[PDB]
Amino acid sequence: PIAFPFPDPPSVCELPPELAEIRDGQSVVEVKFPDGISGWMVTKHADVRKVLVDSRFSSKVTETGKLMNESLVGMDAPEHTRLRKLVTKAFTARRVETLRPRITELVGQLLDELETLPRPVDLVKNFSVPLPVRVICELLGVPAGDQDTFHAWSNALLGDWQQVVEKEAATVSLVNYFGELIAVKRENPADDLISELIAISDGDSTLTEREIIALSIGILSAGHETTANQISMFLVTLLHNPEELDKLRDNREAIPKAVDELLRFVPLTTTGGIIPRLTTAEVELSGGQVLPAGAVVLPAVATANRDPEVFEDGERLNVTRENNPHLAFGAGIHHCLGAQLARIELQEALGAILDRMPQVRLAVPESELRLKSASIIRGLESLPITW
Ligand code: HEM
Ligand SMILES: [K+]
Ligand SMILES: [K+]
Repeated sequence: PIAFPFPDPPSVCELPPELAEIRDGQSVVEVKFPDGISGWMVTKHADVRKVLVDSRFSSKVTETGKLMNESLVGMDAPEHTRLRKLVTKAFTARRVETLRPRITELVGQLLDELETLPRPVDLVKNFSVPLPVRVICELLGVPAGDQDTFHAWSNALLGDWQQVVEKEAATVSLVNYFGELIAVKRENPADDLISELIAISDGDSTLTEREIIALSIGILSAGHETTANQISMFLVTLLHNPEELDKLRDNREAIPKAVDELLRFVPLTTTGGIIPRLTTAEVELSGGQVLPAGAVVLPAVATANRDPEVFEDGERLNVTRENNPHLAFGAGIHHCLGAQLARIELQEALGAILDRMPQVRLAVPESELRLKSASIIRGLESLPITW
């Protein structure tokens, strides 16, 4: 077995070279984690998708611990089926699409603030970290008067492992905050997700208040650090590929395809941020490998998203790519609930940056940039820019 996680490459713009070497040779390999558990990794686009779509792979694994047990992402059917069907009574494509104008305003506000800071200015702290929380607040219905405090909580959640106590205490505050917000929204409902969910809960469905709380925090948690890290990594990738970036410069029509190309090419982790699945029966894969029952299986999204069988010239960035069946939002029943909302946030963020800061560049050499050591997601410590 080879050791997983692989070494981090010198450059934030490279993936571990062992991924492509596996994908393109042995394909499915055994790995060994640092705690000595042994697993399997699959790398081809067909195997990764199978691992996410097939019924034989299970996701089932303090306030923090309870919430993890209550989150969609750790559930299997039938519990997962029920909860998702309850949440999507309110979390709809219509709700998300109709938020686009407010997302655009929130992006503009943050850029209005950014452009008055001393320069060069860190994009991470001053834009990428706060934007996904603003958007989540707007979706959920957290009022602006609660937002400074809500940011402080959210940001405490992103700590290290070195701060288990900070994070647990932030989680506790968020849990009591959302209980109070439910009573305010029951009395004065508004156009937001919590108001609708409460109305569903108060009607005849079995949706509970606690489930509303667990949904709210699960959305925060799924959608803050992911989106945050991707905004900054996307900008770096684009800058590293100036002929791709030029195709976008006065051409906001091209932004949606570019975002999907960036999602494909700039991964959250080796597995797209997806926790290894557990097989519940043996499973035959596209190449004839049969994964055994009871096995921990890593779906290598990052490399499947460059599989030369599905993506032409897949190890390079092409922001014009039309044919892009990427797995960055997963597939099957756990397919990212926020997939459309995330696309909208990244589209609006990137289109505005390029519109407003068309000469944006890095204020340090790209070799000086580095991924945070102590993060579960691939993300920059800082991103010093000027324009
Ligand atoms: C670039 C931003 C994002 C990426 C790349 C991302 C990716 C993913 C992936 C790969 C999964 C599947 C996990 C699995 O199969 O185990 C997932 C699940 C989830 N996503 Fe996202 N996501 C992002 C943003 C968001 C946002 C903004 C929200 C806000 C709603 C969100 C809400 C969730 C939820 C609730 C789940 C669990 C769905 C379920 O288990 O049924 N995500 N996401
Ligand atoms: K790795
Ligand atoms: K959830």
